[PDB]
Amino acid sequence: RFLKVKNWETDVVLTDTLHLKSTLETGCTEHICMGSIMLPVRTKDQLFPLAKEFLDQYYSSIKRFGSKAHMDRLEEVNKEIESTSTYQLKDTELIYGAKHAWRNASRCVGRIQWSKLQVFDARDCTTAHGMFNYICNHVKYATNKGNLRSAITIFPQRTDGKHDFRVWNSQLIRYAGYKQPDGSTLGDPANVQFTEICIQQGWKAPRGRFDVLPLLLQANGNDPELFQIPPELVLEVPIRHPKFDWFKDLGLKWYGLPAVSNMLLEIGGLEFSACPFSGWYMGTEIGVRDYCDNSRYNILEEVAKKMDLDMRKTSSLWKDQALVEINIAVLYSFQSDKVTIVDHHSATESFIKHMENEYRCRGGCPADWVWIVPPMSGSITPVFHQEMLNYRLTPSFEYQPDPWNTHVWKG
Amino acid sequence: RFLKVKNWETDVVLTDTLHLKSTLETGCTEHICMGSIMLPTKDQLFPLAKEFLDQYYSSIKRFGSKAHMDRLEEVNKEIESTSTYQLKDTELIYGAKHAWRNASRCVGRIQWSKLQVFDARDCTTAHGMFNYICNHVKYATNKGNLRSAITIFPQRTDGKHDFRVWNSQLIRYAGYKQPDGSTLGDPANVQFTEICIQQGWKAPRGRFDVLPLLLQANGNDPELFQIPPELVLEVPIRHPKFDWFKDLGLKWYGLPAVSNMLLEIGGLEFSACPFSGWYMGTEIGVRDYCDNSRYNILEEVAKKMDLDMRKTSSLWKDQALVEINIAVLYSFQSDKVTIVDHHSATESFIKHMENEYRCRGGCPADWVWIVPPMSGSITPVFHQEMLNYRLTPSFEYQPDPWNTHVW
Ligand code: HEM
Ligand code: HEM
Ligand SMILES: Cc1cc(N)nc(C[C@@H]2CNC[C@@H]2OCCCCCc2cc(F)cc(Cl)c2)c1
Ligand SMILES: Cc1cc(N)nc(C[C@@H]2CNC[C@@H]2OCCCCCc2cc(F)cc(Cl)c2)c1
Ligand SMILES: C[C@H](O)[C@H](O)[C@H]1CNc2nc(N)[nH]c(=O)c2N1
Ligand SMILES: C[C@H](O)[C@H](O)[C@H]1CNc2nc(N)[nH]c(=O)c2N1
Ligand SMILES: [Zn+2]
Repeated sequence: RFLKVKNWETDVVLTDTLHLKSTLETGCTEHICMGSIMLPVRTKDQLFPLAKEFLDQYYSSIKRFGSKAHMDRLEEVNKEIESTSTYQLKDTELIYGAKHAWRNASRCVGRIQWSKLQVFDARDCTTAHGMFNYICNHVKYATNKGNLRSAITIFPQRTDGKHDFRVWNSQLIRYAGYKQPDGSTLGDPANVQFTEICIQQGWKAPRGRFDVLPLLLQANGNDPELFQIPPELVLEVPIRHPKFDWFKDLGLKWYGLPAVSNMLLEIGGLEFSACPFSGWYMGTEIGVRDYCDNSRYNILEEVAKKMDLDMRKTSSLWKDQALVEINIAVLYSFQSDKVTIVDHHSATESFIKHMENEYRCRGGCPADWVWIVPPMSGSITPVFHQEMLNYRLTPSFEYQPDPWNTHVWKG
Repeated sequence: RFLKVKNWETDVVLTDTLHLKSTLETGCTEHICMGSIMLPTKDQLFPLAKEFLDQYYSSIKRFGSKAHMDRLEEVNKEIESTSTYQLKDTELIYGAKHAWRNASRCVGRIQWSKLQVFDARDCTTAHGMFNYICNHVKYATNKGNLRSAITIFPQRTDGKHDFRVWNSQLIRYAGYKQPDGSTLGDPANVQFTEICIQQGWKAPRGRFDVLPLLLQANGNDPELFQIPPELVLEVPIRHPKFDWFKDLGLKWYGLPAVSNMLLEIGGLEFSACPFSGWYMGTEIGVRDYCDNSRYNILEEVAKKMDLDMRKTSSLWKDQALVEINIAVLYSFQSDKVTIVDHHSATESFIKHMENEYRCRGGCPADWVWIVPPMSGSITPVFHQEMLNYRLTPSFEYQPDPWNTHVW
């Protein structure tokens, strides 16, 4: 079958055949679309088909499909599964796997970069201290003094789901949030519950507005342990504005390195429950979401006061006006300090070129429009006008529940 | 089978059951989501009729009554004999209001129950259509204090006697291709403007030429009519701070009036049913003014603002976009033409979703269309999960008439 997508701005029509390789379910049916719902221990039986499917893909990609080396590797994996109940990826398969989970991430606007991903194999890791060390190295390598490089660190796969490696942090670097007795929040409201957990585990919290949280690390199904990332490893940018001299005195800063650590990487049926990855920021993620969401730092009012905008009616568009200035400030600040960042115009434009190339060379590019379109100035970015097909390819990154809800405590 | 939607800014969880009454197909499957695709007999008619009448009699608290059963029989009789049926006025009013209520792409639905319905089922000619449409325009405009209205022309019969308004909106600006290579006026309307010219319209060939109405009755060839200029309320666009803004020569019309959709009530098809409300500001300022395919004026404004257009990262587009939208809102308000901003509309839509979940068990919503084309995440709809599904009565897109019409 063939599915067409149209760009309403350019009239360019594309043809998807890749959706025919999709197997995982979307959440949608013929009667309901769940496109804006945020969220719409294996047995030997199902595993070899997942392995076979993955290895067939890997071997096609290297132009060795049906080779003796392909057949022997199939055979070798087959045996390993019935004997040990699982199997181990070769380094080459792992690298290919992690690259393709990124390539296949339909919510990711930055995928033009997918082939340039530094893979750190951490499958020999055994303890939380071991994990701490791997993560420091990842952070120093990725940061590269502001010339950010994409990377992923891959800890041992799930075995019986009783011995999982997990990073409890949602990102490697994030600020504490503290709910005050008067119901206000100090620091980042998104991180209050995680902060409380750190505190309970024995973290001594400075109680400021931009305290970098400690890593809470679980190895081998064991209870998690606290570690402080060396501060010299955490690159931060103070936020100022090119024209507005009072902007600096808001006291804002942000970290350079966005590093998602709470997702699950699936490759050939195997589950890597600790696979922290990192790239670099698109400015709106900080300027729109982190600073301007009502549930986050919520700084719109203060910025608009200082600009002396007419705040008496929403129709002055004071919020819109302030939002732009904050985002200019974030891009200005990062660029002045030589920390990699991309603006939402440049990123969406690169994404459309990537998407077109993927259609031509791959036969499709699953994309989730709800996530791809930036959270400001949507329709003046070319993605807004681009029709997209969303489907699930493996290898893949998947959401997993927070570990403090599932973890069996040992003490 | 019972489904929850969460608002991630407020943690409010709502439970949707209304979806089980969904009937038509979304485009999506378990394997593929088509959320962002713009367009994804006697036997057939009786179930559709019955489904509607049952919902109508339920709403008036008379389900399974003498009057309910009597009507089901009456309509059944009429279909068996004539192969169609006629709606009572009351049914027609309720049906139209519900087509609006069910419109999953419409942010303005808190208003759904205040809709003036103009029954034009007695209309027979294009001149009559013109009369009805002028009356709708004048009523709806109300000298700038806009009132929602729909005018409903006769229903489809055998399908070769369709009433159609060929225009996409009742009021829209012409678009002309120039020897220059560029486009003068609204590039969205080039094709339609050609059909008007090639039907005989004397085009002023200006930047803001109000198009003639092109009206089709009883499946006949369509005819041209100029809407009395004094009925077309327009707004000159100026900025509260920028003196120079007005010298761009920008204007827009006050009345948004969709005229190319099909109203389906109880299986019956109303192929000519223009309806109108009032604007949310972004529709003019973001889409009409700044779309690359539309009037595309960001470059011009940014220049007058003397912004740094060297690099995308100065956010000069975003700066200019905000000011264009400030100018749109200020102008409409200064000339007292009803308009709503995206903050106020989306805030009203969330209160309306809540009412609909409480009072009806759901509200079908298409997040891709509901979230405004600027400043998405600082409006509350951005953080609101929505379930999209198709309920009847409904408004549906229909092919452009020129492609279909037997000429
Ligand atoms: C190199 C620069 C990158 C940029 C600019 C970028 C951009 C983004 C943005 C803006 C989002 C949505 C975030 C949000 O608004 O909440 C996102 C999502 C995502 N990206 Fe990227 N990305 C980059 C690199 C990567 C890398 C290296 C990976 C993994 C190898 C990755 C995988 C993902 C995944 C799995 C999501 C969905 C996250 C979720 O569901 O929470 N991206 N990307
Ligand atoms: C009262 C003020 C109203 C407001 C502020 C409003 C707002 C909007 C907006 C912003 C859109 C998307 C427009 C676009 O981006 O193209 C829309 C779509 C729509 N609205 Fe409304 N609306 C109003 C009244 C009405 C009325 C009176 C009806 C019908 C009786 C209606 C039915 C529809 C339909 C069917 C769509 C989808 C049109 C399509 O699919 O192209 N609306 N609404
Ligand atoms: C409930 C839920 C499901 C899901 N799949 N993801 C989430 C994550 C939520 C979605 N927005 C805020 C939070 O995202 C933070 C992690 C995603 C950051 C991805 C990202 C990576 C990168 F390298 C650069 C940039 Cl600009 C962004 C939540
Ligand atoms: C191919 C296609 C399908 C479809 N369903 N709608 C369309 C209409 C195109 C899509 N974007 C702009 C254009 O819509 C304009 C007409 C709808 C305006 C609805 C509207 C009514 C109103 F009363 C107030 C406001 Cl702010 C907006 C095209
Ligand atoms: C309910 C809705 O799906 C949700 O708020 C989404 C919308 N789009 C998004 N897009 C991105 N990139 N990140 C997000 O967190 C969200 N949130
Ligand atoms: C490709 C995508 O479906 C298309 O551009 C949509 C996106 N959202 C929209 N939203 C509204 N309100 N109006 C539109 O015309 C569109 N266009
Ligand atoms: Zn869907």
